Amino acid sequence: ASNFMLTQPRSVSESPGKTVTISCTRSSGSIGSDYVHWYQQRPGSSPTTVIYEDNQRPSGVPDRFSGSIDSSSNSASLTISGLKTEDEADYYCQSYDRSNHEVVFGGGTKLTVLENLYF
Amino acid sequence: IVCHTTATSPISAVTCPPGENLCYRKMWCDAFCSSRGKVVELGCAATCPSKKPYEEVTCCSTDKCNPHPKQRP
Amino acid sequence: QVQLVQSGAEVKKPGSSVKVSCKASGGTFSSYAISWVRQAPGQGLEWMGGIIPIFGTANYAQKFQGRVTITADESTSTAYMELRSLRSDDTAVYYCARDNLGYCSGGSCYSDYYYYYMDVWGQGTLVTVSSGG
Repeated sequence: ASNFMLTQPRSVSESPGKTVTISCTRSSGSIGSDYVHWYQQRPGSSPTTVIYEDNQRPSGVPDRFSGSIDSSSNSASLTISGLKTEDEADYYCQSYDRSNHEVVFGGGTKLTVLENLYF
Repeated sequence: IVCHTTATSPISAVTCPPGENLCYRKMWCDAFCSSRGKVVELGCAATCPSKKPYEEVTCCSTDKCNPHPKQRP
Repeated sequence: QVQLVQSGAEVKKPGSSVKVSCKASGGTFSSYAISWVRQAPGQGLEWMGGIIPIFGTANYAQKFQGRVTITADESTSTAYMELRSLRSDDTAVYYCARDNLGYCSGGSCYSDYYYYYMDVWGQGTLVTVSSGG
């Protein structure tokens, strides 16, 4: 009766110009059985789509954003290359549970851009 | 005959024009078949529509006999 | 470039109901579905259900079945979410959001419900519910 879960890391952090990857793991059923989409949500704003249909980019979304699927880990991933301060936001994956006929959202990942340089 | 039609908003039932005494359902897959299921066209016909490869067409001759799957018992 | 414009924030007593509206620009819902998605404070997005006006059917998440009602009036291009028996867990921002993939075109329609990605989002409506109940 429970929907499958989409589990994302709660927090991801990186310096500008680096590449970050945010995963979304499906707890039951195959990740490839249903499309995964990704939304960006800035504070005080509504979500907007950054990736749809696993790896498609809406018009207007920079090419630094890409999506992929990894069957062996049963996960989807959002990759952001050339990270910019403006990419600081919450990111949600989303799919669909055909058994219960419900949209499933991941729990969200807060992306923070580090200000100092660490090694 | 009254038939369901997918040509109206919302989808609805209509009395068929003179000489069209059959309801029909025509179905085919598009690229979203694996998620949204088949595309379905419902309406009226004089003769049961011809079908191309990979299309399914079935007709019936009682009122409202061709409901959309989401409006069918 | 449709927009969805929602009604304003509300503060409610426990046990009351709220009805949030969602007006589509352009005068029509066409064959699109509209979902309602909520976000409790500091928490994630949660789907409540949706409506497909062209079919006259609504779909609900089991968590809200029988307590929420989602409706839409094509004639006024407005969709609504009525949530009853409000409690503290219902304090949240409520969003309406359009499913990008229409259900019909050229006089034919898809057979099955499947909620695709949400392209156009309303601005959100905060509903705050006071304690108890």
